[PDB]
Amino acid sequence: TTIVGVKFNNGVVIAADTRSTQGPIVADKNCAKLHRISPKIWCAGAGTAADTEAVTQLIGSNIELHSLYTSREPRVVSALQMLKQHLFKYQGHIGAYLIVAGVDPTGSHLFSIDAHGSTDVGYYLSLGSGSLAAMAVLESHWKQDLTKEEAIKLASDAIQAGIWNDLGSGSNVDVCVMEIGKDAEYLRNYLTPNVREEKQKSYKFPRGTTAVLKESIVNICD
Amino acid sequence: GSRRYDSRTTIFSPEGRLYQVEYALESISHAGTAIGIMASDGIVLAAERKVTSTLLEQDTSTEKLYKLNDKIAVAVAGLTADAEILINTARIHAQNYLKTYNEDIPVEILVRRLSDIKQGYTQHGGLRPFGVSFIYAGYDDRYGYQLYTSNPSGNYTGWKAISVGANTSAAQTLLQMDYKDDMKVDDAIELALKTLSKTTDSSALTYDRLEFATIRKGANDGEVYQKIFKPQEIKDILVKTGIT
Amino acid sequence: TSIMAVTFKDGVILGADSRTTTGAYIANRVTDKLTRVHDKIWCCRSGSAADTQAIADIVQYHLELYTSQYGTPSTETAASVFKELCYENKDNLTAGIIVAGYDDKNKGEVYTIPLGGSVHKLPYAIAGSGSTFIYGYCDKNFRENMSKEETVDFIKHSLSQAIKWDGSSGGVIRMVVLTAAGVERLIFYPDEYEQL
Amino acid sequence: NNYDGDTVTFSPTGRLFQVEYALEAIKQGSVTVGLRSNTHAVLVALKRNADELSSYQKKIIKCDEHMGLSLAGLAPDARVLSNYLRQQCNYSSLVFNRKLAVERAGHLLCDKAQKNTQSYGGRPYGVGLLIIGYDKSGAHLLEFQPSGNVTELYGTAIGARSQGAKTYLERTLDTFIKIDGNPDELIKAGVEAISQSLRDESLTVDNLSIAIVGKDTPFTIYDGEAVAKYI
Amino acid sequence: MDIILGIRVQDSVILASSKAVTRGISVLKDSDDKTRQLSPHTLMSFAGEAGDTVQFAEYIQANIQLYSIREDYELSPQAVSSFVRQELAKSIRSRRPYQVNVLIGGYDKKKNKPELYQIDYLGTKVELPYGAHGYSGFYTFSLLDHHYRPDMTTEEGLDLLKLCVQELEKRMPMDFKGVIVKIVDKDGIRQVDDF
Amino acid sequence: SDPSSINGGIVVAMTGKDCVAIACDLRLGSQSLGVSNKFEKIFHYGHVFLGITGLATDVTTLNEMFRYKTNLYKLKEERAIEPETFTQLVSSSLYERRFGPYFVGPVVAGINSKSGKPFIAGFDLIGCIDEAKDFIVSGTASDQLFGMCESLYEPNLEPEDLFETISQALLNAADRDALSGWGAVVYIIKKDEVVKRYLKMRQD
Amino acid sequence: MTDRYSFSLTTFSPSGKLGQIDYALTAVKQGVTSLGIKATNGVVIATEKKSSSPLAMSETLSKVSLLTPDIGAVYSGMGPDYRVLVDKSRKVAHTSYKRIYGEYPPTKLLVSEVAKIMQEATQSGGVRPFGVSLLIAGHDEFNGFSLYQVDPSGSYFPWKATAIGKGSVAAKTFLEKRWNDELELEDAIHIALLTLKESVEGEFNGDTIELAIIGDENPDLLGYTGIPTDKGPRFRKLTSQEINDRLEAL
Amino acid sequence: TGYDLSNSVFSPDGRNFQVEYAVKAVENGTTSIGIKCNDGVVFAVEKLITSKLLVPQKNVKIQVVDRHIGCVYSGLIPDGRHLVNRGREEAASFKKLYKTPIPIPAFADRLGQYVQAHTLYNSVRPFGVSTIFGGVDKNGAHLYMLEPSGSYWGYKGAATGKGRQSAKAELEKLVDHHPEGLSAREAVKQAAKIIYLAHEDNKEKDFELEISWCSLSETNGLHKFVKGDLLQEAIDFAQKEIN
Amino acid sequence: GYDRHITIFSPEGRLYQVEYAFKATNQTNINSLAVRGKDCTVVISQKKVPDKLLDPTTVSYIFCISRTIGMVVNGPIPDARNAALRAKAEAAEFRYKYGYDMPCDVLAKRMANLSQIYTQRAYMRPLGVILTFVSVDEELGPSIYKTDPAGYYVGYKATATGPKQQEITTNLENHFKKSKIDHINEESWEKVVEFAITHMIDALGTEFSKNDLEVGVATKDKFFTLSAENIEERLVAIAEQ
Ligand SMILES: [Cl-]
Ligand SMILES: [Mg+2]
Ligand SMILES: [Mg+2]
Ligand SMILES: [Mg+2]
Ligand SMILES: [Mg+2]
Ligand SMILES: [Mg+2]
Repeated sequence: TTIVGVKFNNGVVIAADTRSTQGPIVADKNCAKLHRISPKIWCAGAGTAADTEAVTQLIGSNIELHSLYTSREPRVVSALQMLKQHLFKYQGHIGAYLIVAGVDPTGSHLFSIDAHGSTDVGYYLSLGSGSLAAMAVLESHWKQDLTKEEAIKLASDAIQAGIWNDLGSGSNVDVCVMEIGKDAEYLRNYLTPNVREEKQKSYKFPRGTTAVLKESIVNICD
Repeated sequence: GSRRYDSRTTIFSPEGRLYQVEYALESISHAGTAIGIMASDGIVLAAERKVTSTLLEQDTSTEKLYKLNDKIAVAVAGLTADAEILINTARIHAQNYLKTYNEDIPVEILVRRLSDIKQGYTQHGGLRPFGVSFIYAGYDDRYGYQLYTSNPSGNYTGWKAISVGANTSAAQTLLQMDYKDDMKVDDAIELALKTLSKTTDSSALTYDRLEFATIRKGANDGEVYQKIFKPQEIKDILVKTGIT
Repeated sequence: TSIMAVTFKDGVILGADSRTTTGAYIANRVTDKLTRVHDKIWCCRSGSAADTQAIADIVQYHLELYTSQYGTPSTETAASVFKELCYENKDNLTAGIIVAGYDDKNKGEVYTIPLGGSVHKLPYAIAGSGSTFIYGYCDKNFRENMSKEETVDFIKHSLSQAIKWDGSSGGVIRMVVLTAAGVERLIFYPDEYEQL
Repeated sequence: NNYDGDTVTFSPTGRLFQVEYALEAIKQGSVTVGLRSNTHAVLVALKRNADELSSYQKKIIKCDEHMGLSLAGLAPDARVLSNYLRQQCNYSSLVFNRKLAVERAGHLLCDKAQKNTQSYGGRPYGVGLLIIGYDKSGAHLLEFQPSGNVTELYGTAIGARSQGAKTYLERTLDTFIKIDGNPDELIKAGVEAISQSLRDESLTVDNLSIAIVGKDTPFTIYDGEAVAKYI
Repeated sequence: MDIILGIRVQDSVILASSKAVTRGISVLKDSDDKTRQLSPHTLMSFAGEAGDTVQFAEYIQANIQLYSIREDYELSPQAVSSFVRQELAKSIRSRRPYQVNVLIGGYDKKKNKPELYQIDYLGTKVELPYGAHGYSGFYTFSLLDHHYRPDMTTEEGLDLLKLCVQELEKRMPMDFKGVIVKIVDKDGIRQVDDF
Repeated sequence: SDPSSINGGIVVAMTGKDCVAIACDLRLGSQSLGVSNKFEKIFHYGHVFLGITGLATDVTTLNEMFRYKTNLYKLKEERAIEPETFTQLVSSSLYERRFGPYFVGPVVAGINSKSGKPFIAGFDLIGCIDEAKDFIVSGTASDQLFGMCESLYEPNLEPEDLFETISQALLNAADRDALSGWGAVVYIIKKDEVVKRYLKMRQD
Repeated sequence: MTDRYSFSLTTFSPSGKLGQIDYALTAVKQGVTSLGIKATNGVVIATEKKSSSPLAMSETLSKVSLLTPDIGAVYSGMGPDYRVLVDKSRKVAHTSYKRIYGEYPPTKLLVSEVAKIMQEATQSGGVRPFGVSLLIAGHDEFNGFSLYQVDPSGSYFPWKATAIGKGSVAAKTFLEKRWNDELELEDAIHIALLTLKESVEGEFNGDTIELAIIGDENPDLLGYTGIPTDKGPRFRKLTSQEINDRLEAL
Repeated sequence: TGYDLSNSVFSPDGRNFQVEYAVKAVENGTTSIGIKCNDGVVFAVEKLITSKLLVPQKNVKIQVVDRHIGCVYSGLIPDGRHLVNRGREEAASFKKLYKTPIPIPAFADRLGQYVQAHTLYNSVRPFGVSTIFGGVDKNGAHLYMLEPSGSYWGYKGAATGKGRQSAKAELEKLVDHHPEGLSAREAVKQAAKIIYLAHEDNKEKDFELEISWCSLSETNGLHKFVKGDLLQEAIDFAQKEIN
Repeated sequence: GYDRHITIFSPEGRLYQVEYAFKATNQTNINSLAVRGKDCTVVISQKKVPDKLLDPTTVSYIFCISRTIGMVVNGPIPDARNAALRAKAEAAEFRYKYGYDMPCDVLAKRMANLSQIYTQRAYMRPLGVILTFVSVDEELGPSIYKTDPAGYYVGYKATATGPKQQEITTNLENHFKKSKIDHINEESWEKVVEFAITHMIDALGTEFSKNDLEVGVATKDKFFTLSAENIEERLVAIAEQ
């Protein structure tokens, strides 16, 4: 994974690549690393895949119940506090490395969380194996007072750095824009710069190529 | 302390009866009648819904007849909420057996365990018993078709034909009169409906005040099918036997 | 990390660099290691980021509940709560914390709590990996009852040297001034402090 | 009446009837006397039998080398409380290498009895105790009541007709308090004290029980032919 | 422990189990019966860790016998094998797992068929025409792959089994002191005394 | 003593035009020793098919567990579980054993009976859902299956063509793995008919 | 100390009645009227907002509550009991369903869980039954729209239309005359407002009436875009203004 | 009725009769007082000499909590000891976590919450004591009186027991005659006088006087018992005033 | 009739223990009042110190729950302090768990839920108290939320509690009928305090010295109580108009 978060004028934008690996093997070429905690709070996750998904769902579930209990829109700091305390409790064994962002009645926010439970604050952040490629771009092109379209460009450029330069990252760029006063817009496969070229040959076999010993109808009805 | 307010639900009367069990049975005697009849080629379950309102949704409704697994069903008489607690336990128990032995649970084993749970609430814990009597209808490859009943005491018995709830005394006399051993399912369907029709506290027996189910081997070859009757199917079977 | 807290005439000032690392990679170059556990009781954090954050959060909770019942806690009390957490969980913690606060009765006070969870009340305290390089300098230059401007310069020059030699330290020099007047945040950038 | 079902209920005048009924069990118990000088402390107890074929219920129990008590009322409750004292004395020795002060022994019994008078399900202890001991502040005598009330005294008595001995000791106060360095005389005073509580029966050899602790005397009990000296 | 074999033929299941109990450099016994009758038509052989083997076997035996008395009925070989598998599958994630490998030979009276189940200590169950646990399989499986036919008689199965024991007695490093052979069929369980 | 490669085995699933295919080998071994050539790794609960590779005891246990859970689902819901819902149930169940996991590589395959959409999914031993348009692979020859599928596969194959592609994917992958093979089964699944075919393959 | 009440407080009387359940239903009878009507393309649930004081802000007290995005609840009886039941109902929809299947429970099953909670207050040690009847309206893909009543006993029944509380007897009779199986959602809202006016005495406007629907998905109420399969909550609370608009064409 | 048979039950008035019954047990007890002074507090109590056989000075009733707080009570003596034992546990845990010795208001609420908890359930009995207590902390002197209900307030002077009304009247005169403040040594003398004056309501048995005090100047902020010369001086002052 | 001793239903569906806990509320014979300004929320309560031996500074029924939340109680002080300690603990835990200050209405709901439990669970009695929570919430603004022994709670434009609550309530109702708004249209909290005391004087028909009253004021980011001299300053301002 490469994941980033970038603050702008009236909100925050996060982005991620879509590669999932098992050692040197690409397990999933188009996996979703952007997670919805609440409608306007979203999480980018690197690390152990099942962990980032599960911890994001649990806190998301509890955030929904909290929102219903308090008759209030959930705050990013609540998701941040709940995630960090859960991760700290498990002493790093839950390998979730998260960039938490969103808008709430208090304003727009951007945080990162380490698997051991420490948190950061910043205008631009990157996590994952491709974070050094991403951060190199962010440190080169970031400035104060970014517009929405500038921040999306910067964020996706930072993800691209990871896609091309980090073997842990690849395929596509997902983006989510959280602007104050508006609905969060999830941009699934915002960029797809890794489309497979046409194959040289069709490997469709002549029917009857495979030797068969038995046939039978399977009953799926009651 | 709190001793003052303890009803002592699990004690004997001077006559050696369990107060709470007796009073639970008294409660059940006001619940809608449910009848089970076991034929040689299947089982019938018939039950009367408790005084219906015209605005009640009849098709998406379940009050009397519940499915425990693919081979076993129950007819309920008493508090429905109490029955659902027990039904869920019974459903889980059936799956535990299937997971353990890779075979569907024999009917009696399921009936015994559910009856044992009821028994416990009469001997320890200081809680009120479940105000429920079940009619169990099911099939297994050991005894074939079986009818059982259990009541709040946790006592269970096997039957050829049986009723629970209201007017059991009159219902049993009628079943005892017209039942014979070589009976078929379709005959049993008729007997069940005829008995309810005569014992009912309502003016006339209609489709909207009934739940009906059969357990036949009337699938295709050596296997058992559970049929929980739809409203229209009860309307038809009520016409077919000339009750309406 | 390089962190320190220094008492002076009008109260106490806390100081810290802004570098967080994992090996030789700087995970955060603008970290805030100066943390509020109460209005005028703050701490400098060193060691594990996760541990020191978790501790500071618990302490802030304890002092908030203390204040609700018994009013403003003493700086000593805040240090005791830090100690209790650090001492009883010494096997599972990597936290070197300096506690600093301002009373009106007691004025400025500094307590340092090393790895084991012992407490040490001092006129000034230095801690973190970068502190090693300024023991000589700080001992030679510290005076009691310094002015605000003198104490700012002492911390600035000290952390400048700690940053210069310690690879784990760097970024900006943050400072928090605790006096009767209130709470003041100061920041000093590389272009100023590097050429001192 | 309506307020005596359990210990957790106060009566309208602020009484605890279960505690008072426990106090009543002590009054039915056989008389036992306690008295001390500045050097020694002495227990004297009248033992009770079921009939002429039975043994005489032992009234005196040793708690440590320097402490012990006598009982009146429910004997099993005295066994529970004496066992607790044995442990508390023992804890003090093992942990602090310190002989338990007779005063602390009293405070510990008070607090153990009290907890049984404020909670549901429990009952008060149905026994009264006279604790004697010699510690770092000299000789001591305590009176334990199962209400929780513990009282330090020069002398006292509990049980049936204890008022006779208690009056006697109140008269004899100035005499027996100065019986220093003389065990046999302090016992004689206690044996004369308990004699003021006798009716139709007199002190025999398998009837009388005496205990003594002091400056150069470990807590020791005398029964049988060893008390014949004092009749 | 060590050698346990099983062969399912037309009408019966035959179990052969080594007689040796060796500890260190001493053969402590040469007549050990590594089997328990779970029900009239179900037999279980076992091999593995010392102590664990018999403790597990007798524990299973007690449970099946309890079931038999409760229901006045004999569980099918399939049902028993599933119960045994689950007990081992529980065991493998316990604080101290049972290190016991079993073969279950039974005659299903409802189906009128012999059945042989191989279950290892992990709870890995398979139904087989012939089975073995431990190093025995490394010789017997290939031998049985060649000589076994599904329609063999009990006598043919015994001769096929003799061929296995002979091979093991020729190529195995350890002296396992022969085997006790038992047959499970429609009439129950009986022991061959002259093998 | 690597739990996922003691017994051996593979499973592969593919999508076609209004159909899905799921296939598995038949081997169960103990390291080098082949023990059973009848050990099927594909199960079904209603119309939802589940294939499981890895440690065989966990394969059996999880089948029994999901039969248990889908039976109770059907009794309470009064309908068969759909592939999307079942996929979530598998994920929840596996993550429940996060720090003491079942050593398995499950694969869900089936057609949603309401929408008619073909659905396949894969999981790691601890519940991470891996959804795919094209194919899912699992087992000790997963590298080989990845290579076979990635080259042989094309979208929108007809059921009879999809059978040839998935079979050739499995067979040639299995033959490059010592622990996979010893027979094979392929399931071709259409909206309301399922055909099961046993493949002839080399037995070494 | 500790809860010494480990015994049932609801027990069978000689006549067979469960006293505390009967008395709980009596509390429901005293409660303000609430009703539910099921249309072909939606469900409406409504109730009167009985204000305790004119200084009280009745907007801060919600009698109609969202349980899931597609399920809503209203009650008659004791407000506090209802409030904690909503808290528990919202949580159980997550713990016993969403955290397992990754989707919200169908109406009948959430109702079943709430009924269980209420049944346990009828049998467990040292508790009284809940003094409320619930009306739960909801939608799910495979069952469509549905409306359920949950009583203090834990019993639940599916309804085409019904009322509970103060003037339930008259309101049910009113609904029987007006309900048919072809009612459109707007027709059901109209009948709901008519039925409620009979039981309401004082002011009858959008500030004294609380009304919510289960209807079409509301993408504008979702709070985000980008996932085609997520289309928004079917539960919607009608505003004070939206009620008054319909009270003119009454 | 029957509302008075079980603790924690509200009567139709809104009263807990069992607590009111515990108050009757307190009214039956001996007199105890507390006087707040310039830089501290003074506690005194009446010890009825039931018999000649009671060892003088050796049945101590005033109790210390921590090193800076004194407690005295009237009613069921064992109940009072239970409350002090809890008070000592509360004070120890406060000092453990927060380092500083427990402030008096903080300590007052600890006892208050604990006593109030014994009015919440029918499985416990209310405390049969009113407790007068206090000491010196960082904010000066504090005197408190705590009742069976859990109710407590700060006091200039406090009294409870059989002679509470007599003692209260005498306390009110001191408050009126000394608006600027009473000194510690003066308050000790006054405490003796008031106990002797309050003894008129319990005059069958004669009594033994027991006094303690905490003062910033006189005892250095620590709780100490008044003994020897200072006690006899206070006794004599009291003896002169009754005649 | 044991249905009147514990919290189970009577034949008419009532909970007498809850009803009797409501009567315990007036046992102190103290009246409280709360109003909202533009920027603030003012709560005032009577202060009756009958005993001359009491330290008047320690007699209080207003509590600082958190930096932002204040709470006045109507009912006996032991139950009042029980509620206060729990409220403080709950508000502290909320901040630790969820990273932001507990809103006044959320704390009210939580305390109301706890109270509801005592009406359903037999071993726990209701607290004989009515709790009025006040703040200037960062989202909702000036807020008054009130809890009772039934577990009921609701937000208020303004409110009153005590024996003579009805007189104060109607007095406030009549003012808001006249003003046509939800609050006191005033800039400074000082004059909102003055309004509160003025309308309490009119409704109760009594005059107050500086020691007959108790005042809590909630502004943005802090709730505080007034000293006797702060109230005296406020009493002088009312008198000179
Ligand atoms: Cl809550
Ligand atoms: Mg750690
Ligand atoms: Mg550096
Ligand atoms: Mg191969
Ligand atoms: Mg090979
Ligand atoms: Mg209660």
